[PDB]
Amino acid sequence: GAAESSMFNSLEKNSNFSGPELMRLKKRFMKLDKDGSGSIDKDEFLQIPQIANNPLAHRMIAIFDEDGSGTVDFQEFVGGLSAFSSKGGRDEKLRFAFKVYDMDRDGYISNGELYLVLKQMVGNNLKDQQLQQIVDKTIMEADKDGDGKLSFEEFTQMVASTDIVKQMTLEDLF
Amino acid sequence: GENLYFQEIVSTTERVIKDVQAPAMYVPTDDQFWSKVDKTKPDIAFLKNHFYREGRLTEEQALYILEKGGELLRSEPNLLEVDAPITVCGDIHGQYYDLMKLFEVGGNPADTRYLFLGDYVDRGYFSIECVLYLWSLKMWYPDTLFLLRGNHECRHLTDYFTFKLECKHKYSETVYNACMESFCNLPLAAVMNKQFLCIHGGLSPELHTLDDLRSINRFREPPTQGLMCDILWADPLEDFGSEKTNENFLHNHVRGCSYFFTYNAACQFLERNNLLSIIRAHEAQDAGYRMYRKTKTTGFPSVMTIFSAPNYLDVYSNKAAVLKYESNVMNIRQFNCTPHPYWLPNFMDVFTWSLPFVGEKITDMLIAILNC
Amino acid sequence: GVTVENIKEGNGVDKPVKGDNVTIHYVGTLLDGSKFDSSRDRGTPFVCRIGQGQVIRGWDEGVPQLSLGEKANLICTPDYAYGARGFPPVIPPNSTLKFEVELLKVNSKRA
Ligand SMILES: C=CC[C@@H]1/C=C(\C)C[C@H](C)C[C@H](OC)[C@H]2O[C@@](O)(C(=O)C(=O)N3CCCC[C@H]3C(=O)O[C@H](/C(C)=C/[C@@H]3CC[C@@H](O)[C@H](OC)C3)[C@H](C)[C@@H](O)CC1=O)[C@H](C)C[C@@H]2OC
Ligand SMILES: [Ca+2]
Ligand SMILES: [Ca+2]
Ligand SMILES: [Ca+2]
Ligand SMILES: [Ca+2]
Ligand SMILES: [Fe+3]
Ligand SMILES: [Zn+2]
Repeated sequence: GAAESSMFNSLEKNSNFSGPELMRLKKRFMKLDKDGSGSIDKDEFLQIPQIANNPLAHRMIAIFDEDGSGTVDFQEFVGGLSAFSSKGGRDEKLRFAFKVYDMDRDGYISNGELYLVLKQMVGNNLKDQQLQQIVDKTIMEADKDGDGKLSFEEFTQMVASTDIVKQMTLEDLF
Repeated sequence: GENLYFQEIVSTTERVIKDVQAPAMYVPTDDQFWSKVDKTKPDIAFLKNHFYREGRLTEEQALYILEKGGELLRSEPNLLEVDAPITVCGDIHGQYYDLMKLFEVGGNPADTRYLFLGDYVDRGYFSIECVLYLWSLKMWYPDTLFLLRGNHECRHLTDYFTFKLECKHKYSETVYNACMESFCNLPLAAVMNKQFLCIHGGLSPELHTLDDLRSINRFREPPTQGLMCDILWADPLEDFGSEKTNENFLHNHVRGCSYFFTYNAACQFLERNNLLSIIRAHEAQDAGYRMYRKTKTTGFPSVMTIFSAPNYLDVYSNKAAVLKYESNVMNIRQFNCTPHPYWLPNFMDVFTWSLPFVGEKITDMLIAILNC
Repeated sequence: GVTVENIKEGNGVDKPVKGDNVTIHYVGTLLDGSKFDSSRDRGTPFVCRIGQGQVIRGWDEGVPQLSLGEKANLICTPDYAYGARGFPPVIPPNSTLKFEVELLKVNSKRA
């Protein structure tokens, strides 16, 4: 099929996967797409077990939707998984973490963005005043151009101590 | 362009919780730092609020405070001879915002004479503020404010606990090494009104007369054992006054070093050196202070413990205390804690704190997708 | 893997099970007694769904051994805490943790 052939060789060049792996991803991709619509809906995602009771479910789906159509097609499904490849680069894994706190996808992390994302994960275990304070100090220490917002470079120069490669990798998968 | 509003609504484009003050983003200028009355000393009125708002100084500014205070402490002898009236304070342990209520309870340093027994750092996450404040205070009142050395004013415990991490975080290691060399100039003891020996820890089997304190070379780090160690580490025995042993000293298996001293040990020291009591700190008291057994010769408590850190470690929920002493009357005032801003454990920024949970849960879902 | 030392008695009737929502105040100390974190620092008890992998194995197996209102000492070996990796800035590798916990609430039943 000339149609599917163009999307296949394209993903084989951009993704950190190989041809044989992309066939297995297409298998599970169709295993979730229960209505055969060629994409995955939010109700189709939350239909999985571990995904439903997960505080980062809505964040993961949003990052996968690179265009923002409420659906995850195969090109997006492969793009989101490529960052977690054992053969994947360090910069690729850091960008997925950055997008977790960048809700509006404007390339910067703001005071409100940081507070809202954390409060969702934290809950009531931190007082609202306590989370706002630790967000205030985190930004001012990471900001170096006085914009009051955190760019990707300022985010990397702060999580350098953290080993994200171990956090953001699957290895045995695929 | 994407613009998100969350439901009374709020957007990501502004601070969500507004009632909480934001930190001091800007290091002070030369007009703010230097006093208008004396050009060689910092402005206490500015520093107090600047540190209250979680502000920070230049590296040059912090170093000047530690070196100019260190020159004052070095000139002072090992054994101070302070005079009444005076306010004696216990441990503060990096609790800067309680140090503010301490000075309201004890008195304004311009009108009052102070004696701190050390332990200004560690545990609390505002330790460099207490130091840079009190060191600045020493510059303004070197004849009326006296600071002593606790077991935490060294390289040993600051590296083992939180103070070395704080200096590395809020300033630099150059400040830390400047802070440690400044601590070595702190006097070790004090004789208040020719009646009370004032130390941090307690007595020692090498401490016999006050002349033994005068012979110490205090310009080093506290050793593993000996006089200079036990001065900062010794505790009274648990059953003090009610002891079941005729021993004068016993090994301190609680601290791991130095000794316990007993009632008979304290009384012998007071009787040989014509002293009325021993005023020390070290041990956190749930009531802020503690009176030990009265001497058989004078009826005055042999040892007094004074603790000035309220709600120690934010879990103890204890009281603090200061010793407002005059010869006619001895008044021990107690105060309660004051809210302080929140810090994650070990000064963690938000991302180091949250990424492991993100890296786990995001990974949990990806694995669940690969096994449908 | 985890040992439960009783400080104060509980009611001995209301014990958490897998799926229950517990509310616990705690204070975490290393073997050397130096504290690393405490919910009492934040003046708010810690809540979680016990027995579902949401917290470390020392908690997911020790909280069921408690009763409502009981003060306890959860002493977790590294294999039941954070392991040979530890927490990068807080919990050193191969650390044995001690959580002094107080089961304030199970589900919605207050103590
Ligand atoms: C902002 C989002 C993060 C989110 C943070 C909160 C909800 C605030 C909450 C009070 C955590 C504290 O924040 C001040 C702080 O509490 C500690 O100090 C602590 O006393 C501790 O040991 N606790 C907390 C009380 C329950 C037991 C244990 C825990 O199970 O903690 C859990 C934990 C870290 C599990 C890791 C996850 C990574 C795996 O790799 C690892 O597997 C080995 C196990 C916590 C509850 C996570 O489920 C949820 C989070 O992490 C940790 C020393 C470090 C931790 O900061 C993270
Ligand atoms: Ca679909
Ligand atoms: Ca799409
Ligand atoms: Ca943004
Ligand atoms: Ca910036
Ligand atoms: Fe102390
Ligand atoms: Zn001490």
